[PDB]
Amino acid sequence: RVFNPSYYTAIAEIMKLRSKYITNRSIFVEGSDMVPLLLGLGATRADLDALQRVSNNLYSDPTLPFRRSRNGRFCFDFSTRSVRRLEFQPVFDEVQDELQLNTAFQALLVFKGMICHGVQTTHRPRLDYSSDKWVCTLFNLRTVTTPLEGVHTDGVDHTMTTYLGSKNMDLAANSAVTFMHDMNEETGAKYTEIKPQNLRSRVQHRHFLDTLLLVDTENKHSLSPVLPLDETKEATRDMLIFFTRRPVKKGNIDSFRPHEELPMEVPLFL
Amino acid sequence: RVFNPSYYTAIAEIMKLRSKYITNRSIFVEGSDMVPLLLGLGATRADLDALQRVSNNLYSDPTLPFRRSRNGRFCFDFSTRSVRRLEFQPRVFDEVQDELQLNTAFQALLVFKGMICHGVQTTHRPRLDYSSDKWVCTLFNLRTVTTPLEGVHTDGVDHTMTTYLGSKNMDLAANSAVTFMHDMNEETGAKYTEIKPQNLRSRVQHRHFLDTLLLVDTENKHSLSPVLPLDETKEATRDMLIFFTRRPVKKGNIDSFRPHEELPMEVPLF
Amino acid sequence: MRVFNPSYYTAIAEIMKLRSKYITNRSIFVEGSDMVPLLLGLGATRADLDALQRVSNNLYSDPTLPFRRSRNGRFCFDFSTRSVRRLEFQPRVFDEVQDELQLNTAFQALLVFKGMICHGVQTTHRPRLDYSSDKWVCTLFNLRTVTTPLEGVHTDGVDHTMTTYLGSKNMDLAANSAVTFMHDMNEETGAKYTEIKPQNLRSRVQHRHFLDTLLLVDTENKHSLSPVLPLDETKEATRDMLIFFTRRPVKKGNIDSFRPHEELPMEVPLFL
Amino acid sequence: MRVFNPSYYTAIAEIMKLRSKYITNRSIFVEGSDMVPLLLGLGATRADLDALQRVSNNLYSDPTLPFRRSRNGRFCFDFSTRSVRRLEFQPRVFDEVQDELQLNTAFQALLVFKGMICHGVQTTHRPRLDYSSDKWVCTLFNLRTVTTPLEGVHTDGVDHTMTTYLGSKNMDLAANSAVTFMHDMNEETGAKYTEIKPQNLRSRVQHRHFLDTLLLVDTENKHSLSPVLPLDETKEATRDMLIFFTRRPVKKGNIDSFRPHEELPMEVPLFL
Ligand SMILES: [Fe+3]
Ligand SMILES: [Fe+3]
Ligand SMILES: [Fe+3]
Ligand SMILES: [Fe+3]
Repeated sequence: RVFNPSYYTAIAEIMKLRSKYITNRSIFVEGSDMVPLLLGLGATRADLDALQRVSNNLYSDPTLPFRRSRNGRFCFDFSTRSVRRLEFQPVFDEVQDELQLNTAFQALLVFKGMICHGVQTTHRPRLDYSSDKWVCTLFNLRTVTTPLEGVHTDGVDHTMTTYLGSKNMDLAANSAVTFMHDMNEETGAKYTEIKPQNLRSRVQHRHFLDTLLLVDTENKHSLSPVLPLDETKEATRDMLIFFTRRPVKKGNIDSFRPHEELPMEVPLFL
Repeated sequence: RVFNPSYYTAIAEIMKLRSKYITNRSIFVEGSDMVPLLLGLGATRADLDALQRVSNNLYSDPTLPFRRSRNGRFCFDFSTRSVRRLEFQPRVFDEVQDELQLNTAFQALLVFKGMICHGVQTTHRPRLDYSSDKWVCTLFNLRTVTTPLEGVHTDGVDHTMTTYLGSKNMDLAANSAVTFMHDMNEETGAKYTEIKPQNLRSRVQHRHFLDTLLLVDTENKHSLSPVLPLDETKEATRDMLIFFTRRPVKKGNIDSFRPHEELPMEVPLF
Repeated sequence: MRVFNPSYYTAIAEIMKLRSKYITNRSIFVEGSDMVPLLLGLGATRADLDALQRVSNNLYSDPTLPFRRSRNGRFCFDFSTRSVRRLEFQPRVFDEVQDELQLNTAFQALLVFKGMICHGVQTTHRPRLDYSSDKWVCTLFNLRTVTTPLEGVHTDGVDHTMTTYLGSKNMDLAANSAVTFMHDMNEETGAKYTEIKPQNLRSRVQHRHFLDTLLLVDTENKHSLSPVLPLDETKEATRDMLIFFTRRPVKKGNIDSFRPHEELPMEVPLFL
Repeated sequence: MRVFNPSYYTAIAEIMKLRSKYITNRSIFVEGSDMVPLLLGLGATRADLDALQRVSNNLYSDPTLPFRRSRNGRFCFDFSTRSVRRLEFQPRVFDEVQDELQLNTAFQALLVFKGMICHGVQTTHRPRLDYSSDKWVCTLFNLRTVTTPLEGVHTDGVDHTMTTYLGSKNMDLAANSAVTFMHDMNEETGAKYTEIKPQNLRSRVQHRHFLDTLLLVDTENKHSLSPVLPLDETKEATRDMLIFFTRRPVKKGNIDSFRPHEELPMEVPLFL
């Protein structure tokens, strides 16, 4: 694949998306536009298919009936030019090989690393920007609405949310909508309080692989509730949420030990 | 030029923008991305330069001292597959002159618009004739003057394009000459004191030469905030090309499609 | 709806590049791997590209001619209507090109491809032809040759010749089997391909893969073809080609008929 | 910052298409108009592309051959460092390639282009060379030939040979002036180009325009070059080339020196 022209054609297109990220500090990419990029990176058509089913095997906690999830820590390592699964750092809800060995999921990680690489952003004082590594915390999350966070940043450098599917979800333009604000919006606000003068744009995932990427230090955001289409049945929404930041600055530090039982490491560049 | 590869490469890119227009019902294209498109269509570098000066020769009416403008009516004719200057329809001293309409970057902008809007299915205004193979494009070259209002609306047409040519002493704060895009449920006539954030789709702000917003006028509402002066002691100006494109009035005042006898102009669309 | 498809214009852009190379070099060879995305961009379906590898199985067989099976048809590149159309037979005829070929969208893309390139290219004018016309005659042969256990250096007497490879059977590729040589105008008309002078050789080409395509200016190059050589000498070897002979009509001052075909009609736009 | 430039990756994507054609055909010929955007995409500046047409004016000149002016240098494709570097001279010498050429970003792009294509291409292994190595020796000649009012069919003894045209003066072209013929392995070593057999001819090319480039697998082709012909017979004719001879090191079972050049250091990445 290091010799495959479609690989480099895909990188060219991703470099164009990266220029737009630089300029706007966020991008929304339609899932139909992500598919050829991910294929070019090495995703198989069977793994794109399997991506739409992996959310069925997320962990169910009875103390959290409105969400099912798995999560894992990855490292974008720009010395080795690769991304690898890291050991658990504070367990039955770890991301499994089913997701992390999926080549389309791996393509998504490569996609994000390629875009965020080299992009100058606001530096959070608690983080170490002289490092050559990033920590990416990935959540595979199914939310469940049975018949509320306000405006915020996630405390990282780059956030990516990729839609995998949903069930009984209304697309009524107020359902699971991500609002994007400039920094002058009040970090507490709900929708009764958000000011139009501070709203940049409004996005809604609806189709497989719809992807939103945002500079978390330079936007604030909020996400409206999932609305059920058939109000009598449950609605679910399946997402991959990637939280990527530089390591914690030393004088609680991040462990960069690879995972022992669930190892994984894909090249970033070929 | 019908033989020039860069012409078809430009069309291919325009067709990608056209797909995004179909999906989102508007597009914003940065000036740096417009330039190679206009070149591929036939714009010379000298005419791109001259486009930044043509707004100095606009008509000045003492009746309105905050606007200097010229205007002209054009026809996108899809049976002759060309666009032509139409005669004046209500002597008149603020007609667009050859300085603009024979400029090849201006001509490229007309071709750009026609190619994107061609074939795009939209909401039909009852007072207009959508079985026609001709469109009326009313073009204003407009300099606004802020020497030391309209509210949320549609323009009454099918497609509106606003392209930035330049400005002087313009503040680039997040509220200076910003175009707000609203869904249809925003109240017509509302000013920014009452626009609801639930109904705000996007906001854009022209900033650089050839920044271009294109929108389906029957399926968005919009508003344009005032130009703010950087140095508050001096006047601020903003130079735009505003294209108002619609099907002709249904006959059942008719539009005249007689060509301009004194200022003819006709460029192929293809 | 292809008129709005970005890949249509991307294909045209690449075809315009090939056209510039044709103007410069007076011939071009395009590998089939490079032709496939161009034809797709023009409207060829992958089913029709597949079916193009079978149409040569239905060519006409005459006992008069045991080493060749063939069908042919006359087409018109009409640059007033900006389309290409099937013309009537011009001399009971049983070896006419059929809808199986001429309605194949990959074959149609091949015609559009050629018209797009040759359009506007200034060439040497044959005195017997009329270059004021807006119409070209394209005589197309679908030809299977058979070698079982010929012509020298020549021109075809037209303006542009295109030869596109569809397939073969038991053909030895490593040898100089079915090699097209092109020569400058000082090569001896009629010379056998073994006797051609290297000093007069302008190009050497060999179709080997599906949709390998040679296009040449027939008035400014001479050419010659070497025999098909069988890989296994004990068996027959076959080679399937589309051969497009395109020229301006004969000058009034026998004429070409431009009547469209009444029973096998066909017309597609050159530009969408 | 070119590592973030989309046109860099677009160039590479086209280079990899050429590489597949090279694998299939065991040679490729790239017209200069097609090379220019590739070299630009790799990092060639347009000023350096202009200056490449002048560097052959400063080649070394010796009375032993009044028909040849040249400079040369050894480079190493190092696929462990993923870089190409200038190596020290290995046999007092005054015809060394200078910084004028080797720091030219278009020349550097030509080196990158070659390593990118040849990398990983499986070829016939010369017994005298070491194909377990991760380094290649590239001997580059910048060469101006002079014709004023020899070698036959051969191999160069390397793995891959590239010839890029920089310019010419008073060169005839209608004739077979400075035509490169390629032959299969059954053509007779030492044959004069006038006496090669068409049945063993695998291609014929002729550099004509700035950056026309021929790459060939030297172990699986033979080749020959015809003399430069002057357009005006009463004047001298010149032809300016870059000739890249690339091979695996000599098997240690004279050894190639991989010490870097100390007066004329140069090292550029093959991949950004
Ligand atoms: Fe958040
Ligand atoms: Fe308006
Ligand atoms: Fe012939
Ligand atoms: Fe040689």
